[PDB]
Parts: sequence; structure tokens; C-alpha cells
Amino acid sequence: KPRIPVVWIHGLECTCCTESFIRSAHPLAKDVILSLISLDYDDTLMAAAGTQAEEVFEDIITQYNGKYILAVEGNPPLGEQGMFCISSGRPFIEKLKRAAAGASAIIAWGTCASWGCVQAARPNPTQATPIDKVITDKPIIKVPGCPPIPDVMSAIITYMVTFDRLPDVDRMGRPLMFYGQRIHDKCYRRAHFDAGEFVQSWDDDAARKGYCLYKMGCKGPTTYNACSSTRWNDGVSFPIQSGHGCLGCAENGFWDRGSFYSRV
Amino acid sequence: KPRIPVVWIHGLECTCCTESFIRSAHPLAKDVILSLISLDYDDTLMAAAGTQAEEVFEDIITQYNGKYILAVEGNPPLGEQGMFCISSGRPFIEKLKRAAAGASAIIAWGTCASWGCVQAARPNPTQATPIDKVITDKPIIKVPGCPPIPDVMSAIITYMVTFDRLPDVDRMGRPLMFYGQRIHDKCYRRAHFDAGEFVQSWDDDAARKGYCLYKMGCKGPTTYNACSSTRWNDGVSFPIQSGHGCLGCAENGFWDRGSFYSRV
Amino acid sequence: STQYETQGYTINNAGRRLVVDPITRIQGHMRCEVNINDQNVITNAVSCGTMFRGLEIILQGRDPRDAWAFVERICGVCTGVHALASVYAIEDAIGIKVPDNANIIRNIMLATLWCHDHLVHFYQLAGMDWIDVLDALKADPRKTSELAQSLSSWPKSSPGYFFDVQNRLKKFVEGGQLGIFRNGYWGHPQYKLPPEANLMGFAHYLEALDFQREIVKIHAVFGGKNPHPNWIVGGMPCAINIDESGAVGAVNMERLNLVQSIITRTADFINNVMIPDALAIGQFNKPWSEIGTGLSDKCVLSYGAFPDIANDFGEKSLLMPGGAVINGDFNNVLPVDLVDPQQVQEFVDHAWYRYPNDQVGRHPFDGITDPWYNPGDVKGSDTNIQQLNEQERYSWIKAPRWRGNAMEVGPLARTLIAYHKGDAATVESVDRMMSALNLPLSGIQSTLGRILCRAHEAQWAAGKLQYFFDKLMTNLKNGNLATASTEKWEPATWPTECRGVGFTEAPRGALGHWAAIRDGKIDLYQCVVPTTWNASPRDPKGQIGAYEAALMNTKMAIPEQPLEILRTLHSFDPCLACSTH
Amino acid sequence: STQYETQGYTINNAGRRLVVDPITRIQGHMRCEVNINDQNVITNAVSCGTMFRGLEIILQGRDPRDAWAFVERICGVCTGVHALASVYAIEDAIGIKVPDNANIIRNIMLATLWCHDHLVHFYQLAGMDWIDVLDALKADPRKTSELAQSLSSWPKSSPGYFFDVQNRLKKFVEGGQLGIFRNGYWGHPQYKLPPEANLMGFAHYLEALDFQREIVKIHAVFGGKNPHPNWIVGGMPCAINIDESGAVGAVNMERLNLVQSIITRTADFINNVMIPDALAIGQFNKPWSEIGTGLSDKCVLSYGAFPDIANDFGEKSLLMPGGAVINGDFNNVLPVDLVDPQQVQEFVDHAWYRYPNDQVGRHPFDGITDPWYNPGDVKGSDTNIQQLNEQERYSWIKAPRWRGNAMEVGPLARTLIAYHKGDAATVESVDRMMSALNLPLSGIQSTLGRILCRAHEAQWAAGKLQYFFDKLMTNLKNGNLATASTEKWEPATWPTECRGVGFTEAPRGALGHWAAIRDGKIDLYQCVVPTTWNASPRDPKGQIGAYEAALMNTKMAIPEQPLEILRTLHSFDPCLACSTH
Ligand code: SF4
Ligand code: SF4
Ligand code: FCO
Ligand code: FCO
Ligand code: SF3
Ligand code: SF3
Ligand code: F3S
Ligand code: F3S
Ligand SMILES: [Cl-]
Ligand SMILES: [Cl-]
Ligand SMILES: [Cl-]
Ligand SMILES: [Li+]
Ligand SMILES: [Li+]
Ligand SMILES: [Mg+2]
Ligand SMILES: [Mg+2]
Ligand code: NI
Ligand code: NI
Repeated sequence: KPRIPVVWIHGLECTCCTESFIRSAHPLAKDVILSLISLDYDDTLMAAAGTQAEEVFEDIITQYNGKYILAVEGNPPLGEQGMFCISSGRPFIEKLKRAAAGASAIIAWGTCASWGCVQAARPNPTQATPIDKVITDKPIIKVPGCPPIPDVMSAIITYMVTFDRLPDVDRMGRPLMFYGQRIHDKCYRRAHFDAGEFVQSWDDDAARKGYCLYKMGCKGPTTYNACSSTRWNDGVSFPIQSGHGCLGCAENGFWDRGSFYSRV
Repeated sequence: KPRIPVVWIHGLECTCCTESFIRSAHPLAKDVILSLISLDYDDTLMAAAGTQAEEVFEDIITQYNGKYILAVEGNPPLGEQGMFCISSGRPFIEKLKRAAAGASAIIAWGTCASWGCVQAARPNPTQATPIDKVITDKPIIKVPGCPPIPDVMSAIITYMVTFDRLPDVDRMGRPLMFYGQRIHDKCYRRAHFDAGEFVQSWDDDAARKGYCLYKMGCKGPTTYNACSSTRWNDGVSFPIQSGHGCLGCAENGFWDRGSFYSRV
Repeated sequence: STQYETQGYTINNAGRRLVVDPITRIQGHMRCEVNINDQNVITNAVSCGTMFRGLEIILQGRDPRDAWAFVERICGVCTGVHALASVYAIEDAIGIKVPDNANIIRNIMLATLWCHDHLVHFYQLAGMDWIDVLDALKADPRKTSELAQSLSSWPKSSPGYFFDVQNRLKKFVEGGQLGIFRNGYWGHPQYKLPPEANLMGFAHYLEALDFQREIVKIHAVFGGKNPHPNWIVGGMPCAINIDESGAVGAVNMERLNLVQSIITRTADFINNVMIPDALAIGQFNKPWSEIGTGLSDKCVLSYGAFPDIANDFGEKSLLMPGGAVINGDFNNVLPVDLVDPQQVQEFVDHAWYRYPNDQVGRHPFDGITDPWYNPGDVKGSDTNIQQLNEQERYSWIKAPRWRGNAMEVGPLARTLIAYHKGDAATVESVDRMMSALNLPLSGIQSTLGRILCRAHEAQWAAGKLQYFFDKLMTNLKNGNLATASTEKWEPATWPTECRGVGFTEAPRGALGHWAAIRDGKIDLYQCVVPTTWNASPRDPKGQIGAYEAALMNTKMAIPEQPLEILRTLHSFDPCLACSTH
Repeated sequence: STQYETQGYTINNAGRRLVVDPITRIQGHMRCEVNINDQNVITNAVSCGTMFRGLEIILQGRDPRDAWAFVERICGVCTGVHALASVYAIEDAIGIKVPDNANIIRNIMLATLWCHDHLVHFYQLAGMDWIDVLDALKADPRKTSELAQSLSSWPKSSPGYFFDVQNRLKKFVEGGQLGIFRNGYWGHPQYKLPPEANLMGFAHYLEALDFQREIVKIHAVFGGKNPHPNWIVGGMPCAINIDESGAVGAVNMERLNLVQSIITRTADFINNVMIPDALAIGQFNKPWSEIGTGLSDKCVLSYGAFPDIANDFGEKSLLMPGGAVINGDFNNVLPVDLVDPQQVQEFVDHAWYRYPNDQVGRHPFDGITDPWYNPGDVKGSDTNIQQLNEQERYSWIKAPRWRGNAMEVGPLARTLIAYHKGDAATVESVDRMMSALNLPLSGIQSTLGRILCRAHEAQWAAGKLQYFFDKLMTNLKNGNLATASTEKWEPATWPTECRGVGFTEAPRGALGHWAAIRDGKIDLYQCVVPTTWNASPRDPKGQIGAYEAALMNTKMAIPEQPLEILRTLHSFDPCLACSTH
């Protein structure tokens, strides 16, 4: 049976969300690509370059007009007439708008596509702007994080394929399944928080016992994501488990909320 | 270089600890057996039976007198002159005593060997008795749980091999590394406990959000183990994560502390 | 010495007596004794369970909702099956119906166990009876690669791989620390594989030892941990949430994706490693299609298992068929009723228990577990058994019978029942398997057949995992998420007095738990477990159980090296803790 | 048109112009233009970075302790290396010395990234330039098995395996949804592997796609997550506790056991899959040992990396040597000083930035990042570029030079430096590789050589992982657990004004971060990254950078299909987000 067409485009970005996707443990990214979707355009993986890649993009969005899903990683810069991000000699925003117009729905992977992420941190030299401030007439599912968790990305994909619908979202467009609760609502160090048992300096006796990272700047109390439950890299760890407070990386504006080491 | 000799014996037991051992993810049990220790006697795995197995036992404990580690799974029954557990026609306790006499140290795997476990629950028909009440002149490391976590077992083995010493223990003989803290002091549902957010009946809305299991009888607040941090089966889950309260299975007497569904 | 006739055998305790104690590469504690005649053929066999714990006694007075957790600790090898039987029994007593997803998840738990337990048995327990590990050192790695590639598509077959396995074994043996291989039976004339097949088999032993750990991740998702997952009366505790806030706290799409990945891998391993190895053992050991028949051509029993219609334990629902055959009459598969007092009964005239009348058998609802260690004259003392007295009490295992008949249970039994009930898949599978070996159907009724049927069933169970997973996902796609019924969770909702039976097919055979509840507590809890049937001692008629029968008439090449006894015993996958509980 | 001479090249922009935009199978955004003569030979090459974000501007006024987290997001492919350079730079500025275990763990983080990044590049990014995926459909599975087994001991080589892979690919392309293979260069005359080698390589592409996910579990243990692990100024946040209460909250023996298991698996995969495949590509593409030389026989640069003596960044400490070669004189490996204002300088005369004097170079402590999009007299317009004007400003990438020389950085550069400094391991590995190919040492200075050196370095790094792990364990055995120095954590302890340099060898080459702190805040933060060097535009002398040089003089079989351009560009593993930051 044919597979659902997917076009994956890249604006200003670091490629962490694409990397995160290939770390999926179940289903393997290999199996997603071979068996669950038809990944029909992706600059990071595709054989064709240049004019041949432009032909793929054109052919897919034309033949599958109204039927493909658009995945976006990164964001468009509004500065310098958009020429802070150039594709095929034109502003990236032109490619985003053309891809969006034919899409049935859009997945904004990562904090860049969802909110702005590091390039939009003060003073935002390029006037980087999230996807939903440019594309205003399409469903957009925001999957924030820098990057989002690998098996969250693959679970959202499998959900959509299996159930043939978009995930239910909160008021910000984030899937309820993984973004409905705070990191701090499911944190294994919460017993220490509630007891007043805190790391006060790195590698102190508290740190060696896994005490709470609140006083070291943990932003878990204000951050919605699945890192403390699903965890990272086939469930091996998450930031807090390995001794660093949450940075807040799934939340809009997290770079400009003060130092990472200042208390929430 | 030669590997440390290990004799593994079995009293009254269900074999859960041996099965747990072979679930180890890192190091694989294969690699423990081939490269880290010399597993010189083990009724569950060894080729030899009967007289040939008796020959192995006698040869190893004689050749390696004072130099082998004794692993014990299960316990001796004192009822019926010991004949509730018979090995080579004689009470198991005789084999336990002979093996203990030559050992440098003893590992009591599981709640059976450590404390008694299910056969010692009321009314203890066989007068099942933990190892440390019979063997009183040897170092005994207690590794409780029904069974202990696979990767805890293998970590304790690797510690001893790498560091050439017994783990430091608490006042009950349990390794501090894995038994120093309560399940509840590292439980990811603690936020819910602290907020008064509890499952009240199975599959209620609270259960579907991962609320705390205290009102369903969870014994995590009185149980020392690593289940809520190291977790089970290559970190995949633990009892509470999959929706059942802790039974208390690492603690002495846990079968007779009232119903598993009565609150702490 | 004495002789008597039963079930077509002549039981004769003249001649040399051989003792095998401990029996290794089983779970728990067993002793076996035989007599051999002047032709080194077994003329008497004695099965003895050498442990007891008393779970039936410990269960008295417990809350019924807690029972599963206690009885799960009957055994950590067949882990989960006793919990399943317990929740079935308590739900049958009280009158609880569970939601469809709970039933489906319980069927996934059982199928996962079948895959795990059968795979580990084949390699870690029985494998060294068939594979000469030390002879693997003589293999040519290129010819090993050729053999493996002729049998299977499995990827791991390079000559370099087989050389690396061989070299690792060489270095393990060279310093004299042979570990689990010390003082084995290597070189015995009944080892018939060529060196290349021994190396291939050993490589696969190691692959299975690694891979088995993955299978039980399914149990960890739904049940929290393995060994000894968790369950509830009323369904399962693993609440589901796919598309709502808080799915991080429940079985969600990521958890289900993990389960699917394990299913696929498990089927792949069983189908391309275990199945071809089993058929190859068959090919090189065809005489063992004629050894160890025992009761498998006389009397076989299955209760049935895997109800596909939630809360329906009838014939139209159970995916693994039930039934009984007696008197060698496979043309009349008989229905089994676990409440009928004339069907399942246990005798203790040759076991270490007290009944008011030891000449009669007790149905489990009338069961009694009153331990009484009384070995009589054992040519030593009460604490030094030199020779069990099989004319008197000789085991901790009770003697179950069905309508007074001694039965075999387990994979071979089940396969025969399904075949003769006309299950089309089973008929086709068995016929194709025996055709491939160029053996008659009767060749399955043997020690070799037990092994072949176990492998068959691992393959079947791996397929059924996918079928059950798909059923679960269908329900989720239709918005049916329920995993527990709690209407009768509270004891104030229960009958003041009630009783029930929980039954299934554990890996080793027919399992039942009989429970009576009074005033909110367990009044009686009696278990009859598959190895209780198979390892049974004798009854008042002198009838022998499945292990003793399968050993009878067996030729031994070298009396002091009991390889033939081990082969046949191990073919049943004995679980002695289960048998005695 | 114009023509001029530089670095032994004749740069001539007469004739037909070809444009490749987008370049795919890279990170980030790149445009390449070339001119080709009547003989289909490249006479001019133009490297353009088509993105910019401005991290150097964003960092101003931040707390130095936070800088690592911002600059880590320069790139998610080379994830971690900017964080490492950053904590090095801030520690250099303030005067912080980290504990030995922190240094060891940082070295493990870096070696893990080298293994991961090099492996994925080989298969997922560069592989399809060498392997004709569609031609794999024509292979014979048995001949594929025989080829694989002749090259490696890797287990996964059965004929049935290769048949299964081939059939998966056949099914994939059967519905006409070719996905990442659509409109590729399949059948180009420069694809030289036989069908069986294409199928072998394709199988390995899939194996590497799966396996790479495991490598980064080391990052998850020590750094929380990958991509984008966590770090601190003063060491690492992953406190260690092996034998005390509360080890469940720290890096304990179980966590260390996980790390060891990954190290072993990673070395096995690299040594038995990637290494033999790289040599096989060499064997079938020997002409590519003479194509794409560029600057690699002229000017190469390494800063050095992997300090073995904690806090010592000198020659006696760095396990990966540093040095520079110019003028083709490999007999004179010169020392590099990152503070010397006459050594590293960046020019912007051909880039989209403002300087007070664009005819001079600025050392990074004097660096300026003032973006100015001014493409000048393009063909087309400023928002619709048909041809860049390489006589004016043509890129977001600044142009770094070393003592005024244009340099190549990365695996080949490092290999040449270490070889010519007499590093025994590097000399042995290179000599054995080139002997296996029957090629001269000069054959490494080429597009093929870049790929061979990358494979060499993956093997080198996998071995160093074990070395570092063993060093960590030795410290733990001696009771040395410390992972952070905190006596200068608080801003009040810092100098009021200070500056520092952090440097390393990222997978793609020499990386430096230059930081100035004043009054507790970042006053200046300038990055010069490996792809900044390699993808550099021209300077005031018209000197060309490594990519432009490597493309010069290349023959194209089919001008419209840029396979030769892709091969050479991909051989550097371009990271365009790194290059522009
Ligand atoms: S470590 Fe962070 S998320 Fe966890 S309990 Fe403390 S403040 Fe909350
Ligand atoms: S689920 Fe149990 S261990 Fe966890 S917070 Fe609640 S009572 Fe404590
Ligand atoms: N299978 C199994 Fe265990 C036995 N006998 C049970 O039930
Ligand atoms: N490797 C890498 Fe990325 C680049 N160029 C950095 O630093
Ligand atoms: Fe995956 S591109 Fe990486 S920076 Fe924060 S989400 Fe963006
Ligand atoms: Fe591992 S033998 Fe299983 S019952 Fe509780 S520890 Fe005992
Ligand atoms: S920093 Fe990001 S990865 Fe998770 S723990 Fe915090 S949301
Ligand atoms: S029941 Fe046991 S397995 Fe752990 S969560 Fe509780 S100590
Ligand atoms: Cl794109
Ligand atoms: Cl943001
Ligand atoms: Cl106990
Ligand atoms: Li029922
Ligand atoms: Li320093
Ligand atoms: Mg019973
Ligand atoms: Mg810069
Ligand atoms: Ni059992
Ligand atoms: Ni990069």
C-alpha cells in the first residue's frame, strides 16, 4: 500500500531535531523511512542535490498537492530581506511558503520551528521568527525541545500513521500526550525538593546522593516535556539524572529567562 | 589471567534470582561467565549431574579452599531434620555448611537467602531460615529483592571483581550503593504524593495520568532498593511505573505486613 | 526384589541401582533412581521431588486480591503463569469479568513467557544433552558457516564469526577453568552431531543467552518487571493513555512501540535460530524418535489456554485446545471439567503427606496439604537416603490422576490433542515437520518429539504475540482503553462463601489453581501444576507417571554416565519448585 | 571574465557556469558554483555559506558559565564540541583547573562524538556518492556473501541476509516512492563498484543507521542526553558515587558498566564494518587518490586535542598532535599559538560582514561580527541570485588564514601532521592502509584519502575510548572521585577583566573559541570553526580555500550531474551551521 508522503525542510537550524529523529529506538528510524512513511524530500539524507533536488521538491509537492505532511526544522529570518537563509538563490521563506501551501498539516519540530530558539535569543540579529507567525492558514503541531526526545518524535509519527489523525494538543499546539505535564511533576528527585535537600555546589555530598538541582538553577518547575518519564536515548538518562538542572529548553523564550544557574 | 572461582548453590527457592542474573544488560551474563568470574558450580546451568556434579563440587571447594566466593540462592528449612530440601540424599543445610566453610565470602542473593521470603511467610511450614542465622563465621553480603534487579546483581559482581573488595554495607549487610535510599525517596510519582494526587481505584482518571499509588497500598515509603532509579530490564520499567504499588519485596517480612493493598 | 505389570510395562527392581542426585539443568531439586538389567536397560524408574515450601498452607487467611503475588513465587522460571491462574481463580470465585484489553494483555504476558521459557530451555537447559561443546573445538569454521547457511537465512554465519566463537571457547577452556562444562559427558557415544554442528549450536547457545533478556521487556512494560511481574484481580494495573494529558504516566504510544519492536525481534530469533536448530537435532538424532515414548502414546492431557473472547473459557474461545486422551485412543478426545470430583484427583500413598485415607484420591476442592516426611527404610537413615523405597513414600510431589488415569502434560501432549481434534494449523505443521525428517507421525511420541513440539510452540506463540498486539491496537483505535473492572474490588461486594478454578497451559503443561473464599479470606488454595503430573510418584494401583514411564525400557551405553536419563528428563523441562509448591 | 594565478592554480571564470544549490547530504545550507571549460574540467570554484544566525552577537552580555549551552547550539551534528571549546575557553580566561576525572570524561565525550560523527558521515552522507543503491538490485546474494566474508570477520553475511536486504529494497522502490533515492545519479559512469559490493555497502548503510543510536548512550550517561549534552565550567555535572549511600543518584557501577558495553560494541562495528568498507571503496576507486588534492599537499593545520594530562594543553599532553605545514614542506611541522595575533586571522573582503579595513585580517581577540548582506553585481538580483560574483562578497563564511596562508583542516590534515611529527600509531596505520591499496603515501592527499583518514580516525577514537575509560576506573580504584572544581564558580572570584582561548579538534578539524570577560559578563566571544577554514571564501590576495582548491581541475563526465563535485565536497564532511555560527 502506498506510504504517506512527507516533505522535510530546514530553515535556520542546527540539525539537532534531525539527529534526534535518527536516534529513535522503537521504531528505528530505518523502519520509519522504509515502512511507515515516504520521506520524499530531506536535504540531510537525499541522494539528489542542486537541480535534481529542486526537481524532487517540485515533483512531490505537485503530484501530492494537498496530501503530504510538511515537517519543518528551523525557522525563517526576516532580516536582510530573508537572505540570512538562502535556498536555490532565494530567501528560505519562499520555499517554506510554497511547501506549506500544498501541505495537509505541518509538524514544527523543535524549539526553533515552534518558538525561535537560540538564534531568536537577544538581540535576535537575523529577526528569526517561528513558523506559526509566517504560516497562518495550516494546522501546525509544535513539538518543542532542543531537540525533542527521539522516541517522542517517533511516537508522534507512529500515532499519526496508526490512528490517521493529528494528536490532540494543548492551547500552544503541543501534543498533550508528551507535553501535558511538567518535568518537575514527574521528576525522581522531587522527594529531595520536598525535603529541602539540595545540591549547593557542584560535586558536593548532596550532588553525590542525587539531591534536587533547584538551587543550581533547574527549570523543571516551569517546563513541559517528557524527559523525566520517557527519558532520553532508549531511556538511558535525562539532564537532571546526569546532574545538570533542566535548562527549560522546551519553553518559548528559555534562553532569555536569566542565567541557567539562577533559581526559577 | 585466572578468574575468581564462584560456587552457586540453591536451597528452597523459586529460581527468580538466577533468572534475574541472566537478564543482565551490561555486562551480559555471558560475558560475566566467560570473562569475569569462573562459575564453577551451578545446578541450573552446569553440564554435569549426579555423581559427576558431586565430583565438581568436592573438587572445587577442596582445590580452592579459602579462595572461592559462595553465592547462595534460597534458604535451608529446619523442619523435618532438614529434609524439606534434600541434596545428594542429605539435608541441604549440610551442603550449605560445607560450601560456606571454604568460602572467602558469601553473597546472599534475594529475599530468600537474606531474610526468608515467601516460604518463611506465616505460618512458615518448613521453618525456612535465612543464611545468616545458620552461617555465623563468614562475611555475608545481603542483596535482597524478589528478585534483586538484574543490573544491580551484575554491578555488584563487577564492583567486587574490579575493586577486589566487598561492597560497603549498611547495618543489615546490604550494599549501600543500591540499598542506601528508599524507593519513595527517588520515585518519579513523588510530586503527586506531595500534592495529594492519588489513584483511588484501578484505571481511574488518576491512574491514567500516573498519579501516586500510596492509597493503593504502595510500600515504597518503607522499602530500600534501586527500582525507582536504576529500574528493571535495561531500564525499561519498574512496578510503580507500570501502575502497581511496590509490594515491599526487598524488606524483611514484607509478606506479613498486611495486605499489599492496605496503606503504609 | 519385586516385579509387577502396569500400563504395558514390567516394573522390576532387580539388578543394579543407579542414583542421579542432583539432577542439574532443571529448576529446583530432583532425585532419580533406576534399576538396570544385565543388558543395561532400565527396568524400573523412580521420580523424586526433593523440596517443599508449602504455599498452599501459607495462602490460608490471605486476602484473595493478594493471592497472585504469593503464588507467583511458586516459580521464577515459569514466572507469571501462577499469577495468571490465581487471578483467573479469584475472578471465577467472586464473579468478576475483566475488560477486553486486560484479557488481551494477559494473553500477551502468557505468550511472552512461552517464547522466553521455551527458547531458554532449548539452549541453556537441554542443549548440552545434544551438542558436544568440547567437540566444537575440532570444527572447521568455513564448514560451520556452510552448514549454518544451508539451514537458515539467519545473518550471523560468517566463517570469521564461527572462528571467533571457537577461539573464545578455546581460551576459556585452556586455563583449566571449564566452569559449567567441567566433568561433562563430552565424547559419550550418543553425541552424534559433527563438529561443525556442535560449533553452530554452541554459537547459538550464546546468542540465545544474550537475546532472551530482550523478550521479557514486554513483561516489564505491562507488568513492571521480570522476573515476577505484577497483576490485579479485575484486570491489569497498567492503565493506558494514548492521546490525553499525562500519557507520560501510563502505557502510551512509545511504550507500545517498544512492545512491537520486541515482538518482531522475538519472532525473527525463534524462526531463524531455534526452529532450524531443532530440526537439525532431529535430523542427526532420528533414533530418539523411538526412545522415551512413555505415556505419550497412552494418556495425554491439556486444559487449554489463551481465551480469545474475554471471560469465556469455553472451547470456542480458547486458542490452545483442551482435552484428554486415554487408553491410547486418539480417535476420542474427551472433555475436561475441573470441578467434576471424579476427574482430577491427587493421591499421596507414595508421597510425604498425610490423608485420612491414603488409598483414595482427593479432588483439589477437597485437597489436603499436611506434610509428613516418612521415607521408611532407605538403606541409610531419615537424613541419609541411599536408596529411596518406592514401595513406600518417596517424594514431595503429590500424584495427580485424571479419571484414575496417569497422564502426560506439556507441549507434546498439547500438540497431540490439537492434532487429533483436527486443528488445521497443527495438522499441517506436524505433518510437514515429520515429512521433513522422513519419520512417521508416531515418531513425535518420543523424547525427540517433545523437543520438536516445544520449538513448534515457541514459533506459534511468537505469531500469537503479534495477533494479540494487533487486537489491542484495534481496541485503542476504537477508543476502548479500559484495563480494569473495579465493581467487585471491595470485599463488601463479594459472596460470603464462594469458590473458583483458574486454569491455563503453562509452558510445561496443564495448570490449575482451586480457591475457596469465606468471609473475605482464602479458606482453601490448592494447586496442581504441570510438573506435578509429569514427575508424579505412583498411586494405589501402582500406576507410574510420565517421567517414570518415559525412562522405562531405555538402553544406557555407559551406566555411570546418565546421558540418556538426562536427555529424556530434560525433554519435559522439569520444574521441581512448581511441582511441589 | 577574468583569469588569475594563485597557489599553483589558474582561476578562470570564462566559460560555462554550473550551480549546485542546495548542496544536500551536508549539514546546513551551502551553494557551490563552478566554471567548466570545453573539456568539462573545472577552472573556477566558488564556495558559499548560505546561512547565518549570529551566536557571537547573542553571547555578548551573557554569564560566562552559560556560554557553553548557547554555543553548543551552533551545531547538533558535531554536538558537544562547541560546549567543550567553550568550557575550555572560560576556564582559560578565569584560571580554573578541573579535576582529572572531569578531563577524562570530557575526552570520552569527544572520542564518542568522533566515533559517531565519522561513522554516520561515511554511510549516511558520503556513502551514496560511491555506492550505487539501485545497482544493488542486480547483485547475486551468494556472491555478496562471499565478497563480505573475504573482507571481514563481521558475523552478518549470510546469503539469506543479503537476499532479505535486497528484497526490502525491491519492495521499497516497487510503488514508485523512491524517497531519498529519487532522481539520484544512479548509473553514472563514475560508479565503479560491482553489484555485489553495492549490495554489501547498502546493507552496511542500514546497519550503521541502526547502530549509531547506541554510540551516543555514552553521552546520555555523562551528559544527560544526545543531541546536546550538558557540561559545566569547572568540570562535569555527573557526580560519581560507587560505594556510598545514594549511588542510585549518581554515576555508579551500573552506569559505568553501560558505558563499557557501548565502547566494546562501537569498536567492533567500526573495525569490522566501516574499516573494511573504506578499504573496499579505495580498492575500486583508485583514480580518486589523484583527484581532489586541493590544499592537502600544500598547507594543513591542526590545533591538537585530547589533553591526557589534565589542564595541560601542551605537546607532551595532547594525544592528537597539533601543528601546521605550509608551502608543501612536510619536513617542517610548525607550532601553533592561538594568542599570537600574527597567526590566526579572519578576512571579510569576500564575505558579508563589515570591517574598518577589509584588506587586513583580524585575530579573534580583535574579531568583529557585523553582518552586511551585500552580494553586489550578481546575475539576477540580491533576493534572486542566478550567479554570485566571486570578485565581490559572496558568503556568510569569514575567511580564516594562518600566517596569511590558506589551510586545510580535518582528518586528512591531522593525519598528515601526526604522520610527519612521527606519531608511531599514525605512521603504522597509514603505511598499512596505503600498502593494502598498493598506493603511494601521496595517494592520501586526495578526495579518496579524506575518506580513508576518517575511517582511520574512527578506529583510533574507538581505541582511545577504552584507554580513557580505563584511566577513569584507575582513578576510582584509588579513591579519586572528584568531577568539579568550584572555588572559582562564583563571579566575585573572577578577574575583573580576563581573556582565554579554548581549542580542540572537532570531527571536521581545528576548532577555537576566543572569549573576553569583563565585569562578570561576556565582552567578546569569537568562534573560528573547522568548516569556516575549509569552506572559506577568498582573501585580499585572491587565495582560495580548501573546498575551492579541491574542486579545481576536476573532470566532470556529465556537467548537468554534479557527482564529482559532491564526492569531493562530501569528503570534507561540510557543516555549514558550524561554518557561519
Ligand atoms: S531536580 Fe528540578 S525538576 Fe527535579 S525536583 Fe528538583 S527542581 Fe524539580
Ligand atoms: S507511588 Fe509509592 S514510592 Fe512513588 S511517591 Fe507514591 S507512595 Fe511513594
Ligand atoms: N511451566 C511451568 Fe511451572 C511447572 N511445571 C508452572 O505452572
Ligand atoms: N566537526 C565539526 Fe562542527 C564544524 N565544522 C565544529 O566545530
Ligand atoms: Fe534540531 S534545530 Fe537545533 S537549535 Fe534549539 S531546536 Fe533548533
Ligand atoms: Fe530467586 S528465589 Fe524467588 S522467592 Fe523471593 S527471593 Fe526467593
Ligand atoms: S533542558 Fe530540555 S531536554 Fe528536557 S530536562 Fe529540560 S526540557
Ligand atoms: S516490590 Fe520489589 S521490585 Fe522494587 S518497586 Fe518494590 S522493591
Ligand atoms: Cl530544506
Ligand atoms: Cl525560544
Ligand atoms: Cl522475608
Ligand atoms: Li469469569
Ligand atoms: Li587552564
Ligand atoms: Mg498441590
Ligand atoms: Mg566566527
Ligand atoms: Ni516453574
Ligand atoms: Ni557541525
